[PDB]
Amino acid sequence: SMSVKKPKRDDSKDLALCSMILTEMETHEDAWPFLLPVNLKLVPGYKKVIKKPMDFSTIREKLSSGQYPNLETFALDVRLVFDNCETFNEDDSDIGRAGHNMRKYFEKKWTDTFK
Repeated sequence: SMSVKKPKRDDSKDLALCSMILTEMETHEDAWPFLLPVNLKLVPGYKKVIKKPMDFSTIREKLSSGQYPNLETFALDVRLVFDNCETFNEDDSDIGRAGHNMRKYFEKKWTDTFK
């Protein structure tokens, strides 16, 4: 509350560390469905159904330009990529499996770097 604060957690390395995670997600062999925005002219139903499209290149641009206020807003966009994937793709598809794999990969790196 006013003039009452928990001890200050060092957040000075968060930007660098989220960049490193994002690099590791970019270079994963199952990243290909997620590297670029889904083409809303060429994929029927995407535009109407997926209200907030997100992809790794869009996260990279937001990261590089100071549009994440804190590490939690960064994680929310990463998770959004996988939540969108599950909304649109059957579990038993190459893309559906890719999304589950990448979400696992992310959540481990997140826990190991920050928890």
